[PDB]
Amino acid sequence: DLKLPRQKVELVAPPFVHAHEQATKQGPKIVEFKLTIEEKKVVIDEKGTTFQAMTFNGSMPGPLMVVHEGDYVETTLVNPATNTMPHNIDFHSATGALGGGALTLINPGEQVVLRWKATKTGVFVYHCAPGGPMIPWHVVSGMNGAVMVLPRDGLNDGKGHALKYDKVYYVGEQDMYVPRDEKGNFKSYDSPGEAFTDTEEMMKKLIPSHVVFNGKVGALTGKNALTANVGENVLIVHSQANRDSRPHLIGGHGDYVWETGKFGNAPEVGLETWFIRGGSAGAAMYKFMQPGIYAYVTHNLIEAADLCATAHFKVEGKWNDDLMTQVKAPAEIP
Amino acid sequence: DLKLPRQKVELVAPPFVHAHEQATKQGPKIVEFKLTIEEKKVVIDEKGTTFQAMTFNGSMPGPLMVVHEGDYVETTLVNPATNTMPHNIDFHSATGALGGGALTLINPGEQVVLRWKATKTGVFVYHCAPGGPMIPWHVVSGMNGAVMVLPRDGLNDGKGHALKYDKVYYVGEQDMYVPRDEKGNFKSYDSPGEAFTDTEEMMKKLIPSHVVFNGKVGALTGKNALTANVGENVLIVHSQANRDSRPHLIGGHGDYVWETGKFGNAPEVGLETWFIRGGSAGAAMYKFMQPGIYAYVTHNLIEAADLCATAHFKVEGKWNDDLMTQVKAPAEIP
Amino acid sequence: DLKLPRQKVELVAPPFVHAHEQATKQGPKIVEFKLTIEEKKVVIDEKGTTFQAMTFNGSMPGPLMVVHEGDYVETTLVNPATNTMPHNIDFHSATGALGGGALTLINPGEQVVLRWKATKTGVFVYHCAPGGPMIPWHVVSGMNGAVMVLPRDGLNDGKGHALKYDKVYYVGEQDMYVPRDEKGNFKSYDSPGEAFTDTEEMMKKLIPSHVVFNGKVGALTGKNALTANVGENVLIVHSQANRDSRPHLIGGHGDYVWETGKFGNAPEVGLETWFIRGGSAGAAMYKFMQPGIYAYVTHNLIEAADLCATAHFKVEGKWNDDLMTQVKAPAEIP
Ligand SMILES: OC[C@H]1O[C@@](CO)(O[C@H]2O[C@H](CO)[C@@H](O)[C@H](O)[C@H]2O)[C@@H](O)[C@@H]1O
Ligand SMILES: OC[C@H]1O[C@@](CO)(O[C@H]2O[C@H](CO)[C@@H](O)[C@H](O)[C@H]2O)[C@@H](O)[C@@H]1O
Ligand SMILES: OC[C@H]1O[C@@](CO)(O[C@H]2O[C@H](CO)[C@@H](O)[C@H](O)[C@H]2O)[C@@H](O)[C@@H]1O
Ligand SMILES: O=N[O-]
Ligand SMILES: O=N[O-]
Ligand SMILES: O=N[O-]
Ligand SMILES: [Cu+2]
Ligand SMILES: [Cu+2]
Ligand SMILES: [Cu+2]
Ligand SMILES: [Cu+2]
Ligand SMILES: [Cu+2]
Ligand SMILES: [Cu+2]
Repeated sequence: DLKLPRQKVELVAPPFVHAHEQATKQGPKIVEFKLTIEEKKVVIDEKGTTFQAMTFNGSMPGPLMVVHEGDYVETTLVNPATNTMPHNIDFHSATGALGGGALTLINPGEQVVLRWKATKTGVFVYHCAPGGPMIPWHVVSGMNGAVMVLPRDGLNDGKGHALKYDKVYYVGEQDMYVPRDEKGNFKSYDSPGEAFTDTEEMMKKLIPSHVVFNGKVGALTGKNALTANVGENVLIVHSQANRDSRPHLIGGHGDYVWETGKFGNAPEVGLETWFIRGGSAGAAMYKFMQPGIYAYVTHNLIEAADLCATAHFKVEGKWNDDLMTQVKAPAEIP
Repeated sequence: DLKLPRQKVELVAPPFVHAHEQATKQGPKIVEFKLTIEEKKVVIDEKGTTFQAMTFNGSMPGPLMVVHEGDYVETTLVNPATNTMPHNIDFHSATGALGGGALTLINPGEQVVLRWKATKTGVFVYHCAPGGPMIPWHVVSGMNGAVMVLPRDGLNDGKGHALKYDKVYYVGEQDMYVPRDEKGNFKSYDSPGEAFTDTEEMMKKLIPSHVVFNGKVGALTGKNALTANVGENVLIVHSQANRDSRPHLIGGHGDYVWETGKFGNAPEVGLETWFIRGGSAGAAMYKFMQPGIYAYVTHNLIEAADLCATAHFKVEGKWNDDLMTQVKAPAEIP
Repeated sequence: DLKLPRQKVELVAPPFVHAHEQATKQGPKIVEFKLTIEEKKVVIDEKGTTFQAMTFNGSMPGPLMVVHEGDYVETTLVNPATNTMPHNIDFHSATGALGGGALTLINPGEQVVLRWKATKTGVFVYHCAPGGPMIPWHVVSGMNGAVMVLPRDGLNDGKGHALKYDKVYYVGEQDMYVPRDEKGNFKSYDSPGEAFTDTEEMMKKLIPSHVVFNGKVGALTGKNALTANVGENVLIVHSQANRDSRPHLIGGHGDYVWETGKFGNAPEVGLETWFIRGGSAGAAMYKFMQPGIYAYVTHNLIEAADLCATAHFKVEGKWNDDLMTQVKAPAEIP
């Protein structure tokens, strides 16, 4: 009865984002996505700690979905019979029925199809929300992601100038609550159900054991470092479904930042550190001016260095000695 | 010596707000309020946990006081002889003498009358502040509320368009610190004085046992759900006197949000989640587009689902299938 | 090879700031600063608790450095042979090499000279960042400060009006993690190295034992209270290198606030409480309207009253009874 063109999207695993246009001359479409729920035991640190994860599409965070204002987003959610619990999905971008949660509850072996219209621009969290105490548990187990709703004319700086990014990365931050046993070692469990009681007691004390980007300590380092070149404008979309974060690009800045993540508001300029409110996504863009390694962290440094929340960028290009120079290398005090 | 008309206001218990005009053609007046302090033992959860509360007017939060810019606010504070401690009041809206705290200290059996001029627009916290370690203790025991200072021309969106609300609710969030005994059960006490030592040890660890709206788990649910109709513009004023909050309307948005709560600043538009800094009030307005149940939470979901911080709205009207529709109900995976 | 005038600055201990111009007709210069690292055991509370501090120039926070946009900042960092650890410096104001950290690592007995161009206006954190788990440890041990980069035309309100301050204070907030022994008393250590293991276990639980301004409970009270007069416009620069803060002037307001601390963005007006994101500095200006004592706190009141985070201002001048008056002094309830 809704007669618009349909467009399928192939989702990609974070931190990458599926191909999309920024400004577009296409009119509204129905954009179709499929998410499949996967419950699974995963390793979250280099010491081999395990965790009962629950995920959209097998990843933490779930994939970024990108559409334009006025599109209709049609999502098929699938809960395979290999899963043990009911799940649903709530989009913060959507209007009514608890963001879709009241219409998408599915047992193992079931699927559902929800359509919502993208009336509000920005980046938005989506997450599972099955009811009661299950809501935080599914979220901190990894069932969250984000959706970016672009203006049809693309991003602007609030003073009439277009802002175009050369690439976009999605960094999903996850607070994790892994109980310890009497000796002080992290416990492992055979099922999410068995993890539940001990995990809930710890959750209610509000202190995470780990805070990670892309699901694991070191996920966005080494071979999997983010990349750019001097002169490239990079958009970083950052979500946190449950707890605040304070992103910071070490050696860089946020040239244009939407910290509340909504493109109806002009961005702030020239930030050192920005703030992502728990239950929200934000976006920052930076044009790289210098080559080398940058670290992207939450600037609670204990969380960054000791609990897992650090990514790297490797940037290629030519060093600018006007911006920064070692005048005198380390030497003995005269 | 100040010769203006006087107007008495009858305060009402939150989440309701006393009757007031938005835009007004009245000039400045002296607006007169009375607050009576009540210390009392209250039940804060459905398991029957008790708490030594200290309150303005018998409620947590204290009532919302509404005036216009340039009014003089004259408050009579009364500390009846049935109370055991000295109290005072500090308004964040007021200028000088620690917001009035240095002029309003009263023992049981005493009253005081303070007048302050409302020179700054917005929503503002008020709270008891008797001195030293007593300050946090009285605040987290429930002695806080808010005052809304409207522009004489009412609210605007910062682009010259009037914003008028059809109704306003006041949601006061309270972090509570209830000690546990050796077995792990919540302790009960005979007086606020006796609760003091154990409560202070726990407070300094910074983790609340409960986080509640309107004084109790479930206070704004069931028969006491907030209400609206499709098409109504509702203002939600949210205060937190001690600890940050991240309000979120599940299934809705903040169409216009003053997250720092001050109407000299234009509102932000189209937010999913906003942030109320500890020691502040903010305000968000939303026009309901869909009927059904909405939940208003802090989007730390552990706090929302497990520690008490969830309210409901029941919205009447007609479902809009253009905004959202279940394309295919839950069914077996083909 | 860079041929500009050189200007030496003599740094002063916080909360004071070295002499500088707001608006200037000078062109770019190379401004030269020297920081000397001092590791030392210090007393942080009135009960005599000690702490293994690590500092720039012997103070917590390190001194505020003030320059103008387009200046080149040339810093000599000195790590004397009396220190035990390597140190470096990272400026959030600077571009490349992890803010300078990758170019400034020095062992005891060494110095280094870094130059960076001040391309972004605002207030910015600087801090030590030696690598890995050392990063949070050096920061929460006291190795942080701030640098203010002014526009050449001085500050403005975003509507074309100049904002000039009559004085500026720098308040550095420090979260400290002091372990307790079995009896429940704070432990003392002989070296930062020996403090490391116990301090790290406590840090990772994320709850500070103390939160202080200027290095010590009560540092900015009594004889060392901040001062102003009625009619004076005072700028307060506030930094927090690791953990969020929510500054509030009790009895006053923030007339003009840059809470993200960056002068490319217009200030917000008329705030009660503002928010400093961990890893950032912000700035607020207020014109005092009333004499007397004001307290400047973080409005987590437990932190303010019980953990150390309270400063005082003593303001001289004439009381304005129009703004506030005690109509009726405390008296028996009729
Ligand atoms: O960046 C958004 C900000 O820019 C303004 C102009 O100052 O409006 C621009 O962006 C709007 C939303 O994308 C466009 O609809 C408008 O046409 C464009 O000028 C502000 O209104 C807005 O807050
Ligand atoms: O919403 C406040 C915001 O709007 C502006 C206009 O952009 O001013 C409007 O609101 C002021 C405060 O209410 C009024 O005094 C003014 O007349 C009206 O245009 C901004 O100045 C202000 O930040
Ligand atoms: O306060 C900064 C804010 O003011 C505006 C004008 O609204 O620009 C002013 O400040 C700029 C940065 O200092 C100046 O370069 C400009 O000349 C001056 O009008 C905004 O553009 C800015 O966000
Ligand atoms: O070893 N169990 O707590
Ligand atoms: O039972 N008292 O801790
Ligand atoms: O007394 N040592 O924990
Ligand atoms: Cu789920
Ligand atoms: Cu949500
Ligand atoms: Cu009191
Ligand atoms: Cu206060
Ligand atoms: Cu160091
Ligand atoms: Cu840093």
